[PDB]
Amino acid sequence: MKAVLFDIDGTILTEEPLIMLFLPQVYDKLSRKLGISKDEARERFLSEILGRRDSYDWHDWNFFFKLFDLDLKYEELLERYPHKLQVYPDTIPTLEWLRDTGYKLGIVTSGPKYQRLKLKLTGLLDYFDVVITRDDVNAIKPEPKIFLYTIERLGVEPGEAVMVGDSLSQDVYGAKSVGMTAVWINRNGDRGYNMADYEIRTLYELRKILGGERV
Repeated sequence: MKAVLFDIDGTILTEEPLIMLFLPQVYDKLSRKLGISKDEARERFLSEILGRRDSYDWHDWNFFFKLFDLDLKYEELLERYPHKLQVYPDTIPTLEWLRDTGYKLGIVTSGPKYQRLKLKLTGLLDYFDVVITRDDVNAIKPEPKIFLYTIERLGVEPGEAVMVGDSLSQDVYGAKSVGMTAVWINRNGDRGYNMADYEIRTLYELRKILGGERV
């Protein structure tokens, strides 16, 4: 292998603490604007998210802010609360090891351009040779284009690339469909359906999968 490609959310970092922080503020502003309770505001907001699952806009917090005509921009939330972004303990030792061993490193995410800001604010950006988001290619996983465009910029063939992500449909199916090796990271004891070439609980397991030889 020559390159390892990564999803962001759930794979190298989580934005869950930030989400737990801003959602009450969304419900507050929704309650004010629409003249409903904060409980009803939560119901409507979460409903719309659930209703857009698997669509292009599903992965964009700004889509939902704008849907409800809120004066909220996720990029501003990110800049304001960058410590609420949590890097997994296994991430940086793995990125360092892959970089040291000679692998090209890519990001492939269905999230929009603020995904790149998340990497900058967590100090992860500089590890990667290429970062592709939905906004760069106007496509989401598992569309072949978002994968192919990434390995094209990395200068590698599909069969020389490994994809790591936590989504069976986006990451594993997406990567396998263009001829990549597909690794599923399963942090929460979920069901794998026998799909991925490898299943891991932690990014550290890549060392024994890839072996130690330089590339």
